[PDB]
Amino acid sequence: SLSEYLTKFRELNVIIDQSPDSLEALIDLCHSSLSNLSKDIKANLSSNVNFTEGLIPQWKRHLEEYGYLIQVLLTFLQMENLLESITKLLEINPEKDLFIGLFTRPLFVLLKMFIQRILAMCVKNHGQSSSIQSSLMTNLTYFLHLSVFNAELLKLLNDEYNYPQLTEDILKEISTRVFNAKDTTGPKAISNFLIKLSELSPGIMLRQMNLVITLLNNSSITLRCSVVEACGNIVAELAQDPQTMEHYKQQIAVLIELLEERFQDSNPYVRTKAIQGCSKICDLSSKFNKSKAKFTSLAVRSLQDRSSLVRRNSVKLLSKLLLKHPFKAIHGSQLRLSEWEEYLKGSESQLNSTSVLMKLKLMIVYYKDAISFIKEIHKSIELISNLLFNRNEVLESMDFLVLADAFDIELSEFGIKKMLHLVW
Repeated sequence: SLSEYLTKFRELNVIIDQSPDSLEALIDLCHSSLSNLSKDIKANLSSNVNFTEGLIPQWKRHLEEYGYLIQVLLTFLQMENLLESITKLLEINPEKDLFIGLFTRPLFVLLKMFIQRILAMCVKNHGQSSSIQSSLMTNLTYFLHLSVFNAELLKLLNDEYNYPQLTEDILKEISTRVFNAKDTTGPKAISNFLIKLSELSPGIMLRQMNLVITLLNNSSITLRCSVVEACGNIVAELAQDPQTMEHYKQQIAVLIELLEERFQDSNPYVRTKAIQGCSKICDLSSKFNKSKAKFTSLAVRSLQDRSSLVRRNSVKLLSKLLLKHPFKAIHGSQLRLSEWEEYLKGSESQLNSTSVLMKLKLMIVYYKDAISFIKEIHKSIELISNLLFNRNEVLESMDFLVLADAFDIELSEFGIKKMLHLVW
């Protein structure tokens, strides 16, 4: 009577610890040391009959009634024992679909180490990806704190258990499901979940980036912030274990182009989050010649903004790009305009007057990049000097230009004079 039991959803110790009617009476009576001894004896008996292999309907019944009574007891509420028993009965691997559903949904309603193990070991179902996907959807739609837990579970599915089929399936369903902007507390939870999944397991979130394009054009600012932090963490990871993959290279290219596009988005929060993302991905272990060049140009054209926090975030951008500038090949920590101009003029005079030609032309391109960077820093210093003359922007911008002046420039004395004129 599996369907009937699903729809409906002392003297006993003398027979449980030592027929159908007796089993039904015991199940009705059981529906706390006796409960613990019963769960251990049932767990080891199930493990034994599964390791040793007509009699399956009795076990099916017993497990159905026991799961129902355990669900009732847990939704009614000495706790670690029942979690341990659940983990034990989960290792022994239709009615199983409803069984795992009635284990997951009440636990989702109730929702740490044993609970984490329970949530990790209950996804061993095969072919039932639709049910777990639907439960995760209802969790993300109704629950808020379960976002980081689902992120950790997907991470364990990524690296711990190494089951890429379920991970790819869940990622495809997440990237293909429709989203609405009128959701209350929904986009924030989804953004937190995606941020945690990116900072904790960015290896799978990158493979399906060809489909997250529809999520890249989301109207919600929280989703845009989340995907920006996600691609930032992805670029960081791809700089850690370079793997030097070509598909990952073109993914980096397209996401960084989207970042240059979003650098002028119509919201201060998404702009600051993109600023944090490029601040996290600029100081990695790579060259990024054109990447840093376009970073510097788009930071020098947008330094004269209108908001407050975006201005200080761009100042921190300039600070981080100055303290880690690639112009350290010849006489590093020195950006004298005349020192580069004289070398450029000498190279241009030597041009009109094979490997040697390659090396001198690459040095010429390097000097051109250096002089463009120095004219950009000059114009940005001019802009910030005519703009500064909010106390937070005043107190956060001093450390930037003092180290900018530490690198000797032709505007050193004029910059100091402007600083003095500004401080009063």
